[PDB]
Amino acid sequence: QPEPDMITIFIGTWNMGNAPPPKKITSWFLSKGQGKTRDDSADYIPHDIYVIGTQEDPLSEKEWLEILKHSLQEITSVTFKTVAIHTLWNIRIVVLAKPEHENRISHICTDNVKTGIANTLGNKGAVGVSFMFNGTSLGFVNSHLTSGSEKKLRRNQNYMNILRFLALGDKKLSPFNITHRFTHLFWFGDLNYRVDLPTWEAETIIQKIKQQQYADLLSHDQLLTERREQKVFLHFEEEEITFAPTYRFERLTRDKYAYTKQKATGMKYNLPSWCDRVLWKSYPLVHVVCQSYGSTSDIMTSDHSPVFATFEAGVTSQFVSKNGPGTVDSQGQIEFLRCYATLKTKSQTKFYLEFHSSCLESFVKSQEGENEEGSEGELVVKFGETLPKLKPIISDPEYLLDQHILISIKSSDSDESYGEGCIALRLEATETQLPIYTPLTHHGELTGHFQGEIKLQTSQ
Ligand SMILES: Cc1nc(CN2CCC(CN)CC2)cs1
Repeated sequence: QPEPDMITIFIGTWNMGNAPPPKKITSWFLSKGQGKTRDDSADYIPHDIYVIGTQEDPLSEKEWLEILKHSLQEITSVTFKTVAIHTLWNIRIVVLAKPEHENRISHICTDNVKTGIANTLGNKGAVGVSFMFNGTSLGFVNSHLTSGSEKKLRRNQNYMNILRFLALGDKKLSPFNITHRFTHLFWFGDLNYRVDLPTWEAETIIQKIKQQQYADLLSHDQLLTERREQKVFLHFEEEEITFAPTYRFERLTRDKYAYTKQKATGMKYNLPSWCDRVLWKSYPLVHVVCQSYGSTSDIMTSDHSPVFATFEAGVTSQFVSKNGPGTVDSQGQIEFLRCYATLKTKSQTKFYLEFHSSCLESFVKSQEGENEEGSEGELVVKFGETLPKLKPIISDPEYLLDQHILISIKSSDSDESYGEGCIALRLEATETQLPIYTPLTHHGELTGHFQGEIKLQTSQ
């Protein structure tokens, strides 16, 4: 049986509004309803991995797992295996996989982050799961961020606390947060960003939704505008939204949005909004294609509608040569030429690099770079041709061209990372000097850039 080079992944997010689900929720897993929906001809074809995020989930883990497994069994006639389940308060993530994948999946991690302090600590935060699927690392985050139209900045803060403190993936990747630890990272949930239009315009917004005219609403969606201004989710993707706002509905129908202020809402308006979202970030030049992104129309127990997204995701096999794992393949090398980092920092420490990659036996520390002043104020750290030649464990080009090098630029004084980025080895040529580039981030914010040339030697 050949190892796959592509899998499909289902992502669901549903704020259940503290209510039990209805008896049938199959439309969710079938990507049926509004938006970018899945073809009927695919209904019986199981996805490889199903990742279900709930918020305001009133069920026990056992109760929800029985519902999910029953649902998938009905659709696919396959009995899925539980990879992981993790709950923080009423925020939950379940990962299910086809049984043929059970011995492809390893290094399963779970974690949670509680957001806020005192007043604001006790119900918002995130849960996450990571694992390896053969040679590919996969990470999944379900977050329930702060509510309320006038709290976008708090949501942005919640995002940065989650990506800083969620401890998933390979702990040896110490300089890297979750936004660099995975080949594919999916981040979804009740992100709680709202359509920022005046309260007076509620009925106008409703009219627009009934006409399926979302353009003038999406131009005011706080998540799209904050992302465009680089305030949140830097270097993440989201499919175009083509489904109606998923919040706030009257329960037991989808005919009415319940937007007016009530004691139950703390006297806050809930104008129709796209609270419920799926975003992703994959390493450069890895295959990832969104094949559905929408909301169900027939699941009406909550004041939110479920959201689905599905993806094709490239995966690689667990490579064994005669040499690596457990020795180098002298036929292989990575040379970083004429490299320099441009940093936004005002500090004047010396810097060194660390190169991390599962194609290396362990991470590689460079010598300190040479600091110069950029013409527009910046720090430029030059490494010249001084950088250590990296010796991958396997030289086979079918393996090496699919790998990535994580780079951290660290202060000599403090050993703290000032910036993190990633370089693909999916080059246009081997044994050839080629330009490379990554932005550098720290705590998910832009801190600089790294650029130069690479020369990759494989066994071919
Ligand atoms: C929130 C926004 N980000 C962009 C830039 N990105 C647009 C898509 C592109 C991938 N084809 C990567 C860069 C414009 S608005």
